[PDB]
Amino acid sequence: KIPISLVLRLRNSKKELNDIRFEFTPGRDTAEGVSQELISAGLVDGRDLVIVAANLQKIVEEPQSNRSVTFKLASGVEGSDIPDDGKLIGFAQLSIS
Amino acid sequence: KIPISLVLRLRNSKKELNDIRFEFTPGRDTAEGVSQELISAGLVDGRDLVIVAANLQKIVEEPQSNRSVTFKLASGVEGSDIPDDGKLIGFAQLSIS
Ligand SMILES: [Ca+2]
Ligand SMILES: [Mg+2]
Ligand SMILES: [Mg+2]
Ligand code: NA
Ligand code: NA
Repeated sequence: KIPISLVLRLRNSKKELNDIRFEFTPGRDTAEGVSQELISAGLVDGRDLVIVAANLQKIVEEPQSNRSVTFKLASGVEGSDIPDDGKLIGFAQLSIS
Repeated sequence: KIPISLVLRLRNSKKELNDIRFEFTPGRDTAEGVSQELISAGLVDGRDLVIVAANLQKIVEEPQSNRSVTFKLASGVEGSDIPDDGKLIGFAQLSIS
């Protein structure tokens, strides 16, 4: 169908926050496939494969209704940073562009 | 039991953002009942009961993992306004406090 324009906001190894812009085409892409692409590109931690896919699936099922989600990262449980959803420390935000 | 503490962010007719704070106790409260409380208080449009309750239910199922959601309102927009998810015009934001 028509590609969905997405923004994944999360912090890298330098703890810098970045807007990762990518697209998802229903019927062509899969949530877990796109999540792996992001990991292979070094943009997402591999430990977050399942969680990022799960939340990507939530947004693409009904994108006119569900515009953004903020969710805990598995990789953040294993870091020393104190988790803080409001500043995306140990959490990520996935939104329609 | 320790209630879940939540905040619903809505923009009023003067284009002002308001944060509505409320609580949800699992095993006691229901998503529909707490949503109707917000409506009875005059804080949420009755037209939005179903969508707000549905999103409340989703966030209280795993509140440690799912921290915020931005979703379309059924009460819609009026005047010269067009829906705008970034500005929460015709959309609402529900978060763990
Ligand atoms: Ca927008
Ligand atoms: Mg693609
Ligand atoms: Mg009361
Ligand atoms: Na917090
Ligand atoms: Na206007």
